[PDB]
Parts: sequence; structure tokens; C-alpha cells
Amino acid sequence: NSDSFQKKKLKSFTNKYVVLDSLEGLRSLPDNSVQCVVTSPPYNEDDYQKWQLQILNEINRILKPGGSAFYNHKPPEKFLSDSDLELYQTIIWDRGSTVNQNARYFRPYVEKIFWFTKSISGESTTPKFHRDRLPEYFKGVIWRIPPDKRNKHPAPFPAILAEICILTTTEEGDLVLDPFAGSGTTLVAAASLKRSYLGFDISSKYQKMFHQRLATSKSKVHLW
Amino acid sequence: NSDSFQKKKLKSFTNKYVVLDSLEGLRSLPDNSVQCVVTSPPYNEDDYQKWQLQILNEINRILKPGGSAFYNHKPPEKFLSDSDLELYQTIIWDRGSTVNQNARYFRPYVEKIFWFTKSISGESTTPKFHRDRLPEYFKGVIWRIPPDKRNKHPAPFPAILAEICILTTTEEGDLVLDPFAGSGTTLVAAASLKRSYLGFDISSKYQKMFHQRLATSKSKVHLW
Ligand SMILES: Nc1ncnc2c1ncn2[C@@H]1O[C@H](C[C@@H](N)CC[C@H](N)C(=O)O)[C@@H](O)[C@H]1O
Ligand SMILES: Nc1ncnc2c1ncn2[C@@H]1O[C@H](C[C@@H](N)CC[C@H](N)C(=O)O)[C@@H](O)[C@H]1O
Repeated sequence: NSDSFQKKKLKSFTNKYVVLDSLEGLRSLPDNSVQCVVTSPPYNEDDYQKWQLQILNEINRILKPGGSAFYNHKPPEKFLSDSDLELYQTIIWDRGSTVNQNARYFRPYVEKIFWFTKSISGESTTPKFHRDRLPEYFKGVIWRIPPDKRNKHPAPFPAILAEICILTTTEEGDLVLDPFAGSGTTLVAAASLKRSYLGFDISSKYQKMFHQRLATSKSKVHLW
Repeated sequence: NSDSFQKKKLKSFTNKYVVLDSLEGLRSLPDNSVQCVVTSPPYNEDDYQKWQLQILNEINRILKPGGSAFYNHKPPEKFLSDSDLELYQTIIWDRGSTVNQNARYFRPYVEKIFWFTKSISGESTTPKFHRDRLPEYFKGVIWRIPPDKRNKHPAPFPAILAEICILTTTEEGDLVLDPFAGSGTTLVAAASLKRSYLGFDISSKYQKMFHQRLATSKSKVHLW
């Protein structure tokens, strides 16, 4: 009967930005219901790693077999591997430049995008992945994408980054989830690509921004 | 008296390619004797991680305070963090292209260079680092360096990669160590930059290649 409740929530949540605690929203989705997750998480250090492990394990349950979860982390690999999710590849997001010019280290203009896939009974898989759909510029493990400087959210990623993840791992109609939706970049990208979307966030402020961002965007696809 | 023996070995080993087991060679160097390590390690998976941890812990002992060890790994971060070495930054070596065009993943033309520094009493440090000595092209966390396709060694890294590590972390006369010297790329780069060098490897074949490579190179600096 929790199956029936989760399925009911899935239909009620489809193509919605839902103001809700991230873990609570994930716990209300059915097993094997989500084809693609694109998200960048927010924020005790041991408590935080415990919380993120609960997030990743719930993502593993709700991912379809062969689904993908792209997790943009702002030693992360140590705790990220303790998860039911199987780390498939680490993508390098090259932002081009950084305001941090502190010369104690090399200029840190790189963020990681961890590409996870679903593990069934502790066994591996190959994710649904269509690299041919991308321009040559984005077929490599480094994506050169300048930050979305016009976005009013304090910390988003650009739409084209979401589009790459979604277009290669989904068909039209498939459900794309972002459990930390923020300004809704993942949801707009899914909608522009004729995928279904679902966002969780705790900001009613960000939900309204998405609803207004959704109205004024003309479904433009930044890719191609 | 092991101090005295190690110091004697250090003088005997300086500016030499020494055919010797890597761990044994490291165990014969004194504490706080090496300013810079540049190396790419070779090769049971649990046994291998145990072996590499012994290598890294010995490197931590022989590093000078504020010294640097650049470790090119061909979830590595999980076991790499269990070490006495403190991971300082992960550098992205962008090789430009790969022959592996398998479309199950993004083209994997990236290798990691882990920048470690010495930990004293489980406490951090800032490594000696002079970023200003580099051309702008290499001041960022991604280094775009095509592979040394003319090198007959089955798996080297290019000289310019070694030069970047050495030039930013050393003064002339400082000792540069590569405990897996192979063709001797690290040693040639140190010599061309008027640093001292020390290599360990088990191939007498590779030692001879270094001795002949050393003679025919004109100490050319690929940097600048
Ligand atoms: N416990 C939580 N549950 C759900 N959302 C949360 C929680 N804590 C923080 N958030 C949201 O997580 C988001 C993290 C953002 N970096 C995401 C930005 C988003 N990827 C974008 O492109 O706009 C913020 O918008 C927070 O409001
Ligand atoms: N136990 C060992 N001790 C020392 N050297 C070893 C050991 N096992 C393998 N090697 C060497 O480790 C090297 C690894 C190479 N990838 C290094 C290449 C080197 N960085 C270059 O640019 O030429 C090989 O040349 C092996 O001969």
C-alpha cells in the first residue's frame, strides 16, 4: 500500500516543482521510477556525509535500471563510494575562470560531476547513454561551460549542463528529477527537451522563481 | 646510526638512477631530505593499495616540510586519503585525445595528478609553491599536454609535465625524486632545470635508456 501511495504521489508530482524536504520527497517516489537525476547538493561534516549517503541510497532505489544520476559536488570520493549507487565516471566541468586567484594553488576553475548508475543486488550495469546526440564539443570527459552569470540564484549550474545529462540518458517523456531544484535549471532543461520533470526544494521563493522562469523562457534548447 | 647510513646513501645516490626496489630505496633515504617527488606508479587489488600506502607513507617521511609529491594515477581517492601524506590539490592532466572511442562513456582523455604535501604530527601545511614561474597556460588546475608519443617507454609522462611540478616547488640544487623512474623523464627534467635528481626503478633496461637519453638530450627546457 506504500507502493500505491508512492505511485499516486508520482502522478501528482509529475511536471511539478514540489516544496518539500529532499529526503522526504525521495522517500515518496516508487522504486524504479526515475530515468535521470541532475542535481547539485547544498550546504557537522560527518552528519553531512551521512545525510548525503541517505540521499544517494534513495536515488539508487528510485532510479530505473540503467538510469543515471549526475551529482555536481561543489575527499568527496571517499564517502561517495560508500553508497548503493555505482560511480560510473567522473566528468570534469571546466568553468573557464575563477575569481579566486590565490596563488597558493593552481587556479581552481574545475568542478566535478559524478555520474552514478543504479546497482541491483550489488551488481553493476551499463547506463542508457547516447553520446551521438551531443555535438563533438561535449563528447569528452571535460565540458568547457562558462557559469550562468545572469542567474539570480546564489549557486546554480547552467542549463546546457543539464541538457547534456538529460539528452544522453533519456527519451522524450522520461522523468527527470532534481531533489535540490533551486532556480529549476534542471526542470526547465527537461521541459525544453520534452522530458517530464520533478523538483524538490524547501524554498517557496525558489519555487516561485521557477514558475516565473518557466513562463518567460520560450523552451529554448541551448544545446546544438 | 641508521641516520648516518641513510645520509651516506643520500650522497651516494645524488644525481643517480639507482636500480632498486622502490620501497627499499625510499627506506634508505633520511627524513626530510627530498623537496619534490614526481612519479607515476606501475601495475591483488587490496594488496596493491596496501603497497601504495607504504610508498606514500615513506614519501611523507622523506619529504622536507613544505615539500611536494606529485602522483600521477593511471575510487583512487578512497585509499589515497588513508596516508600520512596530505592531499593538497587534484590537478587534471588533459591529454587532448584518446584512442579509446568506446561510446559507453565520455571520451576518457584525462588523468589525475595528485598533489600531496608533508604532514607533521598530523598537521597541515602550505607547500612551497611559485605559480608565477609558469606561463599563464599552466597556472590553472587543468594542464593541456599531449602525450609524449616519441618515448619508447610503454607508459611515460612528458617532460614538460615534470618541469611544471619541479619548477614551482624547488630551488636550483634541490633534490627531485622519482621512485618509479622508468625512462627517467623526471630526472632529465630536474637536470635540465639545474635541480638534483634521484630515481629508483627495477629495470636495468630503463636505467641504460636513461643514461643514453641523458647523454643525447641537450638539457633543453620544454617550458617557457
Ligand atoms: N534539505 C533540503 N531539501 C531540499 N532542498 C534543499 C535542502 N537544503 C537546501 N536545499 C536547496 O538545495 C539547493 C541547492 C542549490 N545549489 C541547487 C541549485 C540548482 N541546481 C540550480 O541550478 O538552480 C538550494 O536551492 C536550497 O534551497
Ligand atoms: N617495485 C618496483 N620498484 C621500482 N620500480 C618499479 C617497481 N615495479 C615497477 N617499477 C617501475 O615503475 C615504472 C612505472 C612507469 N609507469 C613510470 C614511467 C616514468 N614516469 C616515465 O616518465 O618514464 C616502470 O618503469 C617499472 O619498471
